[PDB]
Amino acid sequence: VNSFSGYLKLTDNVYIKNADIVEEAKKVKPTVVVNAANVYLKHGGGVAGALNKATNNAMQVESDDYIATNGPLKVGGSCVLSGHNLAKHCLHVVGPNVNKGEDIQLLKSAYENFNQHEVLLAPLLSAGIFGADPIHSLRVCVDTVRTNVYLAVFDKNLYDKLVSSFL
Ligand SMILES: CC[C@@H](Nc1ncnc2[nH]c3cc(F)ccc3c12)c1nccs1
Repeated sequence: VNSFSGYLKLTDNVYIKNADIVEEAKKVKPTVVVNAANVYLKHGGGVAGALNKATNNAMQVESDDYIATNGPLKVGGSCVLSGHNLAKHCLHVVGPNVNKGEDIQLLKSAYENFNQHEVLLAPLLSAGIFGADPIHSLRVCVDTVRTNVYLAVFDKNLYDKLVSSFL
């Protein structure tokens, strides 16, 4: 039993809700919140900009030190950093950005990072400003993640479309 509330169950391990991931993280304080990161950990907009703003820019400060030490992530890769006031940990995961021409096949590799964590609060990878089809992202999530994932979808209209079209 966990503290996530109001989710629709899609499969044995995947759950979904129309919610603002920032507000959801502040309420649940999950062990792991997933950020929709880029390779530079520049949290300017989308989910990343919102999560970073909620940390009063502490996420960005920590991220800049991480990059200065380690260099950029790979597309499809991840790193574990602090969750600040939102979660114990933040798993920064880089899905391919279609608006940069990146290979959508890397979306499966991106979701594989979730399997290293027993329970996660997450957005749909490569959705929103990353330009992929969210219906496809949900399909890849369900077919790749085996651990327990609670998906927050900000847009109510999109949430209803994801549920109604789910196979
Ligand atoms: C992963 C893509 C998804 N983004 C989000 N998902 C869950 N929670 C979110 N909170 C936010 C707060 C913000 F300021 C900006 C963006 C988001 C956001 C979207 N898919 C379609 C349209 S936006």
